[PDB]
Amino acid sequence: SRKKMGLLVMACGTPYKEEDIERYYTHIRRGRKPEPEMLQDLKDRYEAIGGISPLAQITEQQAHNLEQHLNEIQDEITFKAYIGLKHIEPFIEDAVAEMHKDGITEAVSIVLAPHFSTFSVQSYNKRAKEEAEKLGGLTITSVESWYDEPKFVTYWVDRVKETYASMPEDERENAMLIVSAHSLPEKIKEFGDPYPDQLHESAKLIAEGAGVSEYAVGWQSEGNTPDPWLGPDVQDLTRDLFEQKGYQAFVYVPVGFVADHLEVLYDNDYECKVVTDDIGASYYRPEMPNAKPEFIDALATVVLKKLGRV
Ligand SMILES: *Cc1c(C)c(=O)n2c(=O)c(C)c(C)n12
Ligand SMILES: [Cl-]
Ligand SMILES: [Cl-]
Ligand SMILES: [Cl-]
Ligand SMILES: [Cu+2]
Ligand SMILES: [Cu+2]
Ligand SMILES: [Cu+2]
Ligand SMILES: [Cu+2]
Ligand SMILES: [Mg+2]
Ligand SMILES: [Mg+2]
Ligand SMILES: [Mg+2]
Repeated sequence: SRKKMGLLVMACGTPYKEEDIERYYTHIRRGRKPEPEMLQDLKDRYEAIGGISPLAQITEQQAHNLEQHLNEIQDEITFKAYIGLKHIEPFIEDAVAEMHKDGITEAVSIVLAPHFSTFSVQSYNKRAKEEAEKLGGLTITSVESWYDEPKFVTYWVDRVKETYASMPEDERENAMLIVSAHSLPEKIKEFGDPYPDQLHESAKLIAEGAGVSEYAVGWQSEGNTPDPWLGPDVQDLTRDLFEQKGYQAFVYVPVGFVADHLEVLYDNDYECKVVTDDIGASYYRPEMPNAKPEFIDALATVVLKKLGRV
């Protein structure tokens, strides 16, 4: 008989249909409903990148593929996946309550974002643990970061190598690699938040494995509050590096994101591409991990290492 464990997979969440945009963004904006022009802009952006519902399905597929792969590659534990989201149902607390109702007493959790921060990962883990404590009789051990898992580094190294090999000769000799994650308010530094250092380490490990000597670290998708957010933003960084040294190709690796999403398909493949098109450079942005088997195997290894079983 195998031990049963819950597998709590946590993520930001996505609207499921266009009519969910209002409530999703109201939640992100801490109760402030977007004005009508912004609502219309957001709908247009989702239409421009091919629609909402495919983006919403990816998290579901990642959690289910991870459950099935973990159950196939070892014989001691039977995992059952539960999805808990920050900004739309099923919420984190809903998922923990469901695990408790179903009779789970032991769970492991992972956030679908490879870098730890106080703003995101630590808050998701704290919310899950506090719900478990309120209900009693259920314990959660939480993955905090996994950007340094070799199988995850290798996913991106191989995609970068393929992109550079695909380039014409003069591009390959005059290209710049930009490695990025979602910006956060700068005030996280008051806590010693390692998020910026972990993004810089991801960039070092990917550029090193791919043999790319010219690379830079940037941030993207900052929200709107009066206090400053981490920078430079990818759009400004691209133009600055072009003005400095005249690169003919820019390769974007938004390593902080794990799936196709508005903040990649729009904030890179539209907003960064506007800049590259303006300066006359080529744009490349390799495939996101999504639910591909190589990435699922990386996540399964993260989980089993956290449990001491590999
Ligand atoms: C929704 C979302 C994703 C995918 C992400 O990485 N982040 C952040 O870092 C914030 C603050 C939010 C919201 N999201
Ligand atoms: Cl934590
Ligand atoms: Cl960890
Ligand atoms: Cl960490
Ligand atoms: Cu499901
Ligand atoms: Cu498998
Ligand atoms: Cu830097
Ligand atoms: Cu965002
Ligand atoms: Mg409709
Ligand atoms: Mg670690
Ligand atoms: Mg923006």
